[PDB]
Amino acid sequence: VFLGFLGAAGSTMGAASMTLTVQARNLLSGTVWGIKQLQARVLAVERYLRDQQLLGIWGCSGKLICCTNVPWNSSWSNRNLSEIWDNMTWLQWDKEISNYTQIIYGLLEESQNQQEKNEQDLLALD
Amino acid sequence: VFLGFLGAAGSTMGAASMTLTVQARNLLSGTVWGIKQLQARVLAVERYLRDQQLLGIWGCSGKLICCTNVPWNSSWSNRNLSEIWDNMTWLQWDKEISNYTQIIYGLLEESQNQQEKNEQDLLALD
Amino acid sequence: QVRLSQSGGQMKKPGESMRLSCRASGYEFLNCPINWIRLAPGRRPEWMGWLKPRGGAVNYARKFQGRVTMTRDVYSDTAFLELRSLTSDDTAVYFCTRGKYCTARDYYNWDFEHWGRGAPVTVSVLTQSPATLSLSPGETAIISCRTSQSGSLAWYQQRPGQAPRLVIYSGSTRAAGIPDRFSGSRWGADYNLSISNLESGDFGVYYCQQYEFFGQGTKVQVD
Amino acid sequence: QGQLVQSGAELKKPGASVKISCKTSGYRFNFYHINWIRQTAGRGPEWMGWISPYSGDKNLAPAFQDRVIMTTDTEVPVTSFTSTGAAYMEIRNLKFDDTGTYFCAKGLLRDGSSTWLPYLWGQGTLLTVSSASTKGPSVFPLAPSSKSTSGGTAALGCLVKDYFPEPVTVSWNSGALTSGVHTFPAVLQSSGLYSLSSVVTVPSSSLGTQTYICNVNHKPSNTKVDKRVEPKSCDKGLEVLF
Amino acid sequence: ENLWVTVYYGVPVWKDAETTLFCASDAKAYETEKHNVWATCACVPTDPNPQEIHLENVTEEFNMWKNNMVEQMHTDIISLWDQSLKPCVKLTPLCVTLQCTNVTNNITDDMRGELKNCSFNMTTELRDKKQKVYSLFYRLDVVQINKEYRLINCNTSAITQACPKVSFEPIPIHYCAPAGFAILKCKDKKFNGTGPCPSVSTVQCTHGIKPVVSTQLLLNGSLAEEEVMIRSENITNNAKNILVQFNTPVQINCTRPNNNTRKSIRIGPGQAFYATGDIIGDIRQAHCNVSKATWNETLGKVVKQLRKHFGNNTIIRFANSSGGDLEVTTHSFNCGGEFFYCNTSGLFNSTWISNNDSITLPCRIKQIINMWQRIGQAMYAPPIQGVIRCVSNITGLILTRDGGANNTSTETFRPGGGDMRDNWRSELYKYKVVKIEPLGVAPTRCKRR
Amino acid sequence: INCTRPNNNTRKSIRIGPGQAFYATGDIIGDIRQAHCNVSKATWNETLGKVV
Ligand SMILES: *[C@@H]1O[C@H](CO)[C@@H](O[C@@H]2O[C@H](CO)[C@@H](O[C@@H]3O[C@H](CO[C@H]4O[C@H](CO[C@H]5O[C@H](CO)[C@@H](O)[C@H](O)[C@@H]5O)[C@@H](O)[C@H](O[C@H]5O[C@H](CO)[C@@H](O)[C@H](O)[C@@H]5O)[C@@H]4O)[C@@H](O)[C@H](O[C@H]4O[C@H](CO)[C@@H](O)[C@H](O)[C@@H]4O)[C@@H]3O)[C@H](O)[C@H]2NC(C)=O)[C@H](O)[C@H]1NC(C)=O
Ligand SMILES: *[C@@H]1O[C@H](CO)[C@@H](O[C@@H]2O[C@H](CO)[C@@H](O[C@@H]3O[C@H](CO[C@H]4O[C@H](CO)[C@@H](O)[C@H](O)[C@@H]4O)[C@@H](O)[C@H](O[C@H]4O[C@H](CO)[C@@H](O)[C@H](O)[C@@H]4O)[C@@H]3O)[C@H](O)[C@H]2NC(C)=O)[C@H](O)[C@H]1NC(C)=O
Ligand SMILES: *[C@@H]1O[C@H](CO)[C@@H](O[C@@H]2O[C@H](CO)[C@@H](O[C@@H]3O[C@H](CO[C@H]4O[C@H](CO)[C@@H](O)[C@H](O)[C@@H]4O)[C@@H](O)[C@H](O[C@H]4O[C@H](CO)[C@@H](O)[C@H](O)[C@@H]4O)[C@@H]3O)[C@H](O)[C@H]2NC(C)=O)[C@H](O)[C@H]1NC(C)=O
Ligand SMILES: *[C@@H]1O[C@H](CO)[C@@H](O[C@@H]2O[C@H](CO)[C@@H](O[C@@H]3O[C@H](CO[C@H]4O[C@H](CO)[C@@H](O)[C@H](O)[C@@H]4O)[C@@H](O)[C@H](O[C@H]4O[C@H](CO)[C@@H](O)[C@H](O)[C@@H]4O)[C@@H]3O)[C@H](O)[C@H]2NC(C)=O)[C@H](O)[C@H]1NC(C)=O
Ligand SMILES: *[C@@H]1O[C@H](CO)[C@@H](O[C@@H]2O[C@H](CO)[C@@H](O[C@@H]3O[C@H](CO[C@H]4O[C@H](CO)[C@@H](O)[C@H](O)[C@@H]4O)[C@@H](O)[C@H](O[C@H]4O[C@H](CO)[C@@H](O)[C@H](O)[C@@H]4O)[C@@H]3O)[C@H](O)[C@H]2NC(C)=O)[C@H](O)[C@H]1NC(C)=O
Ligand SMILES: *[C@@H]1O[C@H](CO)[C@@H](O[C@@H]2O[C@H](CO)[C@@H](O[C@@H]3O[C@H](CO[C@H]4O[C@H](CO)[C@@H](O)[C@H](O)[C@@H]4O)[C@@H](O)[C@H](O)[C@@H]3O)[C@H](O)[C@H]2NC(C)=O)[C@H](O)[C@H]1NC(C)=O
Ligand SMILES: *[C@@H]1O[C@H](CO)[C@@H](O[C@@H]2O[C@H](CO)[C@@H](O[C@@H]3O[C@H](CO)[C@@H](O)[C@H](O)[C@@H]3O)[C@H](O)[C@H]2NC(C)=O)[C@H](O)[C@H]1NC(C)=O
Ligand SMILES: *[C@@H]1O[C@H](CO)[C@@H](O[C@@H]2O[C@H](CO)[C@@H](O)[C@H](O)[C@H]2NC(C)=O)[C@H](O)[C@H]1NC(C)=O
Ligand SMILES: *[C@@H]1O[C@H](CO)[C@@H](O[C@@H]2O[C@H](CO)[C@@H](O)[C@H](O)[C@H]2NC(C)=O)[C@H](O)[C@H]1NC(C)=O
Ligand SMILES: *[C@@H]1O[C@H](CO)[C@@H](O)[C@H](O)[C@H]1NC(C)=O
Ligand SMILES: *[C@@H]1O[C@H](CO)[C@@H](O)[C@H](O)[C@H]1NC(C)=O
Ligand SMILES: *[C@@H]1O[C@H](CO)[C@@H](O)[C@H](O)[C@H]1NC(C)=O
Ligand SMILES: *[C@@H]1O[C@H](CO)[C@@H](O)[C@H](O)[C@H]1NC(C)=O
Ligand SMILES: *[C@@H]1O[C@H](CO)[C@@H](O)[C@H](O)[C@H]1NC(C)=O
Ligand SMILES: *[C@@H]1O[C@H](CO)[C@@H](O)[C@H](O)[C@H]1NC(C)=O
Ligand SMILES: *[C@@H]1O[C@H](CO)[C@@H](O)[C@H](O)[C@H]1NC(C)=O
Ligand SMILES: *[C@@H]1O[C@H](CO)[C@@H](O)[C@H](O)[C@H]1NC(C)=O
Ligand SMILES: *[C@@H]1O[C@H](CO)[C@@H](O)[C@H](O)[C@H]1NC(C)=O
Ligand SMILES: *[C@@H]1O[C@H](CO)[C@@H](O)[C@H](O)[C@H]1NC(C)=O
Ligand SMILES: *[C@@H]1O[C@H](CO)[C@@H](O)[C@H](O)[C@H]1NC(C)=O
Ligand SMILES: *[C@@H]1O[C@H](CO)[C@@H](O)[C@H](O)[C@H]1NC(C)=O
Repeated sequence: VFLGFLGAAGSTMGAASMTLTVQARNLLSGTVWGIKQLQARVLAVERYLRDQQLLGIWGCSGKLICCTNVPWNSSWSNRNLSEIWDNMTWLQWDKEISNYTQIIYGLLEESQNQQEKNEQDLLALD
Repeated sequence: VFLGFLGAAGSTMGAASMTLTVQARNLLSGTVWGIKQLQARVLAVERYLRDQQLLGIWGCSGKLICCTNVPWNSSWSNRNLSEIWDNMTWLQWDKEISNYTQIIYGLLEESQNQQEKNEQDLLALD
Repeated sequence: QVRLSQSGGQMKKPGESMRLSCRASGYEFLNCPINWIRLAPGRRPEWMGWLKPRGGAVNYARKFQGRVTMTRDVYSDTAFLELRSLTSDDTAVYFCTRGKYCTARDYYNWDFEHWGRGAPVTVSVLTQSPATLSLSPGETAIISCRTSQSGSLAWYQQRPGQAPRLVIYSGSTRAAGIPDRFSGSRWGADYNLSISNLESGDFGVYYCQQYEFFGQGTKVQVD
Repeated sequence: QGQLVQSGAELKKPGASVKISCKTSGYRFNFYHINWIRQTAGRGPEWMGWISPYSGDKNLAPAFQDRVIMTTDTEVPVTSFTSTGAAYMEIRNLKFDDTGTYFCAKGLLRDGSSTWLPYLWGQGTLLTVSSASTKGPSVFPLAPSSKSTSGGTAALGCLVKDYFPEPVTVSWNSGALTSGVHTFPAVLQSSGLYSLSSVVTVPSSSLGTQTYICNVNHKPSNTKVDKRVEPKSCDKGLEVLF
Repeated sequence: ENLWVTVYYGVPVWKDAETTLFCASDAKAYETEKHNVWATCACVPTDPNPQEIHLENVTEEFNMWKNNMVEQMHTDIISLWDQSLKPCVKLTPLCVTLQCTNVTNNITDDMRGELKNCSFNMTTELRDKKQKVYSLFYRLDVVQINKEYRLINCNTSAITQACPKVSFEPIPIHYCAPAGFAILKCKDKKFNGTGPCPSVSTVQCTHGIKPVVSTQLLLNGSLAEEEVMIRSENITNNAKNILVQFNTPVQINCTRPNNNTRKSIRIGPGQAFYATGDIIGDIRQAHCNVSKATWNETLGKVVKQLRKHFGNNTIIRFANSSGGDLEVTTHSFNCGGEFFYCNTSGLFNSTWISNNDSITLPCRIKQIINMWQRIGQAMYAPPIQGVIRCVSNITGLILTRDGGANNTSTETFRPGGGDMRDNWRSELYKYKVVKIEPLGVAPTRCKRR
Repeated sequence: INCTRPNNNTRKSIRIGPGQAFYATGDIIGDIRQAHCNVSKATWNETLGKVV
């Protein structure tokens, strides 16, 4: 089944995790009044490289999905495994986690690939 | 400790190697007089993709740090391991190596991933 | 600053016609409509009409259709009104008003935050209670207004001999310069304005308003 | 994390039908199933069936396969993630063993192996199937009595005598006086009529400062009684305080 | 048992925002050429096979009165008008004294002239000898001064003549969003235009919306579904306009029975003014026809929808405009290059209680206009040769309600307008712009060693 | 420093149409005075003595 772009918006997060390769595909898409689209598609590629930079400096690089060594803080809406992927949409989840997105981002770019890669540099010399 | 953007500029290279994820984060940052900033953030993203292209064609791709199979030529300011990371700043080091940066770049983009990946092409078929 | 400068009052005879002007300043005249409202002593305020300076669009109350003519001069930012076939019923103080919310994007006409000085012209629902309220300084006055339609309700204060001042809008939101002593509440169709710690300035007559409709008024006097 | 309110208790004669509603609010009505579970005093807890508001698919128990109809209204959006809806059920061919409490329950999850599992429940609607006709209650005022002489407390109330069938709701001053109100369950007399009592413990100093009006409501007979409990007591142990 | 964060890229997560929209206007419209008509010059061709993805289970809230696409389209059309009038001939030395007289005709005294036969001086190609030429202007274009007249816009702003190469023909323009954004579309048959929408779909480019600039009567718009629609930001507020959308279009015919001549007088070197020559035929005035039966059924279908908001058993009376400028009191529009201002007193003259020909309307014509309440730029519409005939669709109205009622159960509605943004709100009510945020974190039993 | 223009002036809006308008200076209401600037003697002394 292929619901299309933004297809599984009202479905659970577990169900919407199957449509990751659909919203990612149509995210980049390949005299005045003609500069209207130029400045827009320039901000479009700046927004794309912005997200790609965040996805790269973290422990992912490989897009779509990646795991991390970060303990899930109970204060970030303490929910259960079966209460998130089978009872909540991505919009409803982002509405709750909007307070802690920047904190987690800081715990992802700094605490991980800056201490993990240096650890590998210490593990790869021997 | 987080000295901030350009924090460890006067610190040793070994100490400044801990602040790699700080200068990399703030490197991209997300009628006339309005095109003044447009042409600037366009050169900003061209400078970013330029460095990312050099970082990609080499044996790195994964940013921050990466190792290479290139012997350190003594003519490139023959210093010791403890005389570089514990007695020299990055500005002072780049001032000396400015003559050989382009040579090393040539020995990194050509000699490595062009002969190494083809070697893997011969090693991955069996 | 937004300032509405009105021409003075006048004495007319029955059968004649009258003309009033109101020059707006301090804002973009085209952004939002100017209104004309008549207030007769001891009578429910009557909204006469509005004009959008952009295009000169107008809207007249039923009572006045065929008698009133509203125009404007965009260059001098001046709004003009004419009223024909004057009868004794027309004796009143005529005001030009402008709403509080008035930007380029949109507006809200009926929160009358800006009022002209008024023009006294002599020619010769919303249930508000109580009619009068005699209280001492320090007490609390509770004025009530019953609606049947609901929607952003406002409370205005008129001091003896001064133009009414916007006190509350949206039933519970204070205007600029209104202290905490003034507070609004709502229960179903009922609206209550509560004024705590009465003082000399608070005394006057208060009106509830829902769009163009006004209450009969409540006179709060010092005893 | 919502709220389910059902209709009032009704009295139905055997052979007729009855439609019990269940209005929901505080969540998306279409994202969870609506189970209907009953409970009688002879067969214990019994699951009747469920219905999914999105499609309209239903799954009834074989025992209620040929006499229960489940219907659901459309969702009325309130916010982007919460809403208000209403589900109904119509049980026909009523018998004597159908007397009990009927509950409506919200589903547990949206996907998985326990999507329809009853999680959030209602308050329940008592259904009585009897031939005996509806009889109105007889409210009698209960005279205040002395509870503590040194404490200065008393207790007054109302007496709902001879009513059928259950239940009867009693409030005080249109729901203004709620503290200290103790409503006791009714008694099953030999005739088959019920009778309960309500009593509120109040200080003795309150006489001309509070009006005591007990509001007895009996919807099956469509009758409401507002009794003015006289504050003047007759207990000799309380008259000393007055 | 302990959950672990996992980054997901490409999740259906969007938020309401405002961005820079670009255009789209098919591929056959670009073949219309004629030295870039209206706007389509460097516009992106519309995708031959557009895709509209119906977002199942999705209920999204729209707000036609707080939508930014309307303001963007308005400023876009304004900038379009300026860029279209920048390289045209400026009529700076045209405010000379006009010795005008009546047009050659034969009475009565109630014909009030309307057309004036003005004689005046003009600068030729050389900067020496002048030029005694005559033209024919409308009364709305001239004004006497103390018979000697002058152009009505002398002591207001400058004036530029519209170039005869370009056209003011409204062509469908698709507004599209750049990468990372999307346009939500409400696809319910009864969306009265505010609040949650049950059936929401996503699109990249909207349908062809023709920028028809008109007042009072919405021309060439989108028909409503089933029952006619009534939209208002605040119904109890009589100061907010009431946009009415029709289901069945009302056939209107407007004609200019004055097939005219274009005199090409030369204000050299280079520039050339197009005056109005003599009229071939009879002296007739422009007019508009509205089918009596169609207007009756449309009005009777609208009044039945008006009673659903102002009480079931009420009287709805229709009256025409109360007064003001000509652009508000009359049906202002463009047809064939000419700017008509028609009398809409025969359409809004009725009184509906709780329970075979054409209606002709007198239309005036103005050449010097100042639309969008703009001061600084006055455009002279060049005369158009031949009888102009146009058939359009009345697909909606812009009404205003009379206030200070209190007493009485009747409500009176009058034609309004002025703000041209309302003309765009009648087509952008079912669209809204959202930004995609594909970065979403979520806990699951995943880690490394 | 305090600078004043003791010549509160009138703006005549003469019209060089069509469109343009020149703002000339009308009559002066009051006394014919010239603009001037004050500098506190003590402050100027301490500042100069601190600079030298
Ligand atoms: C497009 O069409 C759609 C239809 O699809 C449409 O949406 C409905 O619009 C109609 C109007 O025609 C609505 O019906 C009205 O609702 C008005 C608003 O109700 C809100 O406000 C109530 C008051 O809140 C204040 O007061 C309480 C108590 O003091 C206070 O606590 C709060 O803080 C708040 O300050 C509020 O109580 C009401 O809440 C009840 O209702 C919702 C359902 O609407 C319900 O789900 C809740 O559980 C709660 O029970 C709601 O939040 C409203 O004022 C009005 O009632 C007044 O007027 C009628 C007479 O007309 C009187 O009978 C009455 O006494 C009131 O004075 C009426 O009920 C409806 O709300 C809309 N639906 C939705 C989902 O929003 C659009 O309007 C159409 N648009 C256009 C342009 O035509
Ligand atoms: C809109 O939101 C609604 C919810 O309100 C969604 O509808 C539910 O969708 C889920 C899927 O996530 C449903 O659950 C599955 O029901 C299937 C029913 O199967 C029959 O019907 C299909 C379709 O006609 C047939 O092709 C199949 O042949 C069957 O005849 C079951 O097969 C499922 O159980 C099986 O799969 C699950 C795992 O998926 C296992 O756990 C089970 O053990 C079993 O192997 C499952 O029960 C549900 O039926 C839908 N609701 C309704 C009312 O039907 C929509 O998905 C949502 N919209 C979008 C676009 O997602
Ligand atoms: C709008 O108003 C303008 C004036 O402001 C008009 O333009 C004028 O129209 C009149 C017609 O009524 C013109 O008068 C005609 O001029 C002709 C030009 O001929 C020239 O050459 C001959 C030699 O061959 C000279 O003798 C003559 O003086 C000219 O220099 C004449 O030939 C015409 O004469 C003919 O008609 C008359 C009519 O009575 C007969 O009596 C004659 O015998 C002969 O047949 C006539 O005199 C005038 O020239 C126009 N002026 C300009 C500047 O164009 C419009 O007519 C008016 N429009 C409307 C609709 O009212
Ligand atoms: C609206 O007003 C305009 C005003 O310009 C009128 O346009 C003129 O109309 C007349 C009449 O139709 C045209 O005169 C016609 O001229 C034809 C020859 O023209 C060519 O040749 C000459 C040289 O001889 C060139 O100068 C010219 O440029 C052309 O190349 C004749 O052949 C015509 O006669 C034929 O047609 C008529 C019907 O039209 C028949 O009755 C005849 O028997 C014959 O078959 C005719 O005389 C004139 O050319 C038009 N001018 C312009 C600029 O277009 C419109 O007619 C008028 N319309 C209405 C509905 O009122
Ligand atoms: C600097 O120079 C400017 C030159 O313009 C002076 O501005 C003028 O000052 C005079 C004096 O204050 C003003 O005259 C005042 O007119 C008021 C009425 O004006 C309104 O009503 C008329 C119609 O009657 C309208 O045409 C007009 O537009 C206004 O809407 C009177 O009420 C004033 O009298 C009151 O104030 C004076 C003190 O100012 C008292 O002595 C009186 O007793 C009375 O209380 C007054 O006559 C004039 O309007 C000003 N013109 C402009 C354009 O502003 C400055 O005053 C001057 N300043 C200094 C410091 O020199
Ligand atoms: C320059 O072009 C302008 C167009 O933009 C012209 O402005 C308009 O001119 C008309 C007259 O042709 C005015 O309409 C009249 O207004 C008067 C107002 O009377 C009152 O004011 C005068 C002057 O102060 C005073 O003498 C009287 O006693 C009154 O106190 C009405 O009485 C008339 O009936 C008529 O409506 C417009 O108001 C005016 N402005 C606008 C925005 O339309 C202007 O006239 C042109 N210049 C010249 C020199 O004619
Ligand atoms: C050319 O001009 C003449 C002269 O004005 C026009 O004649 C006029 O025609 C009108 C219309 O019929 C006459 O008005 C009449 O007034 C009387 C008054 O009692 C009324 O009873 C009639 O019903 C009519 O309304 C007017 O008297 C008449 N003038 C003259 C001098 O005869 C004529 O119509 C114009 N056109 C043509 C082609 O002649
Ligand atoms: C506008 O003009 C058209 C064209 O003349 C009219 O349509 C005609 O209507 C009559 C009567 O129904 C028919 O006999 C013709 O066959 C129609 N012709 C065409 C081309 O459609 C239309 O009725 C007019 N409408 C108004 C309001 O005047
Ligand atoms: C500039 O003007 C201000 C205002 O008149 C002067 O400040 C005043 O100074 C006197 C003397 O110290 C005080 O009594 C006033 O209270 C001050 N007023 C204010 C508003 O500050 C200031 O001295 C002047 N300076 C010069 C150089 O002329
Ligand atoms: C977890 O949340 C708590 C409370 O919000 C906070 O004290 C703690 O710092 C959070 N953990 C991290 C790693 O930020
Ligand atoms: C489940 O939720 C509860 C309540 O917030 C919490 O105590 C528990 O840690 C959660 N468990 C999991 C596995 O998320
Ligand atoms: C967001 O943070 C604010 C500030 O502490 C708080 O009021 C709010 O409850 C938080 N929301 C969520 C969803 O955590
Ligand atoms: C290293 O540098 C020395 C001296 O400059 C030179 O002889 C040698 O060829 C260089 N080798 C490499 C690999 O750069
Ligand atoms: C120090 O540098 C010299 C000269 O190149 C070399 O002989 C020696 O091996 C280096 N020692 C270390 C510890 O790097
Ligand atoms: C750079 O190269 C030039 C040219 O050979 C030389 O003069 C200079 O010493 C070199 N500098 C360094 C730091 O190697
Ligand atoms: C007018 O519209 C505003 C904006 O949605 C709303 O808050 C208000 O309740 C509306 N008024 C009425 C009377 O519906
Ligand atoms: C036309 O001629 C008549 C008669 O001299 C005159 O009164 C009128 O002003 C002229 N102009 C118009 C437009 O009627
Ligand atoms: C221009 O107008 C004047 C008006 O004084 C007139 O004398 C003259 O003949 C006209 N024509 C030319 C070419 O000057
Ligand atoms: C409206 O019609 C009336 C006659 O009923 C007329 O006096 C007025 O000029 C007309 N107004 C407009 C704007 O056409
Ligand atoms: C429009 O028509 C009406 C009715 O015939 C008339 O009273 C009014 O004066 C006309 N308006 C104009 C501007 O001609
Ligand atoms: C306008 O209405 C006519 C009459 O039915 C129709 O033929 C034509 O297609 C319509 N134009 C549109 C919808 O653009």
